[PDB]
Amino acid sequence: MQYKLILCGKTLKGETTTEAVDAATAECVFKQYANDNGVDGEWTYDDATKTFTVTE
Amino acid sequence: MQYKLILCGKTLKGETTTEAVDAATAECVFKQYANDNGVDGEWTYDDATKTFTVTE
Ligand SMILES: *SCC1=CC(C)(C)N(O)C1(C)C
Ligand SMILES: *SCC1=CC(C)(C)N(O)C1(C)C
Ligand SMILES: *SCC1=CC(C)(C)N(O)C1(C)C
Repeated sequence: MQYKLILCGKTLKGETTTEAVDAATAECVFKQYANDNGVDGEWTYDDATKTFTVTE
Repeated sequence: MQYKLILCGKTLKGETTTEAVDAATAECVFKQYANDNGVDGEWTYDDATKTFTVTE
């Protein structure tokens, strides 16, 4: 059988902040910013640093 | 409160193939190839396409 290996890396596209009353509201704002820009992706949220990442 | 959003992308750094009796052998082979090339990362496997990915 033939098997394939893809080697992949991660790259930084961008960084932004926003003011929101809570993390849930910030997530909806950021999902809009990232997804009206058409790119559904993988989300993380770290509450200690109030930071979301999206990998799209 | 201030929230941050880091936007990430994916990069294709390489691709190889190998011939093997089964997926478990292919994985060992590919891990050797990765380790020889100082590629360290997270592994996935998609049986439908017989493709491993390693993301660094
Ligand atoms: S390069 C990362 C990657 C590999 C594959 C499984 C083909 N993918 O769908 C993505 C883009 C996640
Ligand atoms: S944006 C790609 C990326 C994700 C994370 C794991 C947060 N990183 O440290 C980098 C900047 C490599
Ligand atoms: S030999 C391929 C392999 C590597 C490691 C991650 C140590 N494994 O558990 C297997 C045997 C799948």
